[PDB]
Amino acid sequence: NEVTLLDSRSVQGELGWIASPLEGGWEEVSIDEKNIRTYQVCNVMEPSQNNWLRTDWITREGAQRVYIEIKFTLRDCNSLPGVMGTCKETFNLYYYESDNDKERFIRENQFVKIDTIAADESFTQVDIGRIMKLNTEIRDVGPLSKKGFYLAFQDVGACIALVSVRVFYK
Repeated sequence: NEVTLLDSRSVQGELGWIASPLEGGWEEVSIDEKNIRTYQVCNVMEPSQNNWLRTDWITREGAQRVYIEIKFTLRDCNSLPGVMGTCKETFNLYYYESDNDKERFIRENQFVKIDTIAADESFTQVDIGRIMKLNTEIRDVGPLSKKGFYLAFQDVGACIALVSVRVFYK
């Protein structure tokens, strides 16, 4: 059934993921023995956030339709002390087709939006851990035509940890 083109969890060395801004936005965060890589961002105080993070080049292997499965956790705005009218609880998924497996720089506006993505469950001040709150959202993208493509995630003001990104086709 499912042929995996990408699996963030199982990546050996560096992910090679680009982050715009390079600092202060999407940061790689590790947390190991009996208790792991994650990308996070939590500028729920700051106004007009626009933090992107994009994968490296993903071949599509001649598949007309590929799926994107993301697992992530996210902190209930109600539970972040100090938060104003700025804090969000969703984040955006984008994609960009291309044949250039070695693209130099992809402006934000070159990407197509796939969906806004929301948490079925969120963290609070009560939680101590809680894989029970590990969200898993799956999206797919329509008639593909180039050799491969770049996924992208756009935080607009939430407190989020991406836990796993996996791209496959059926």
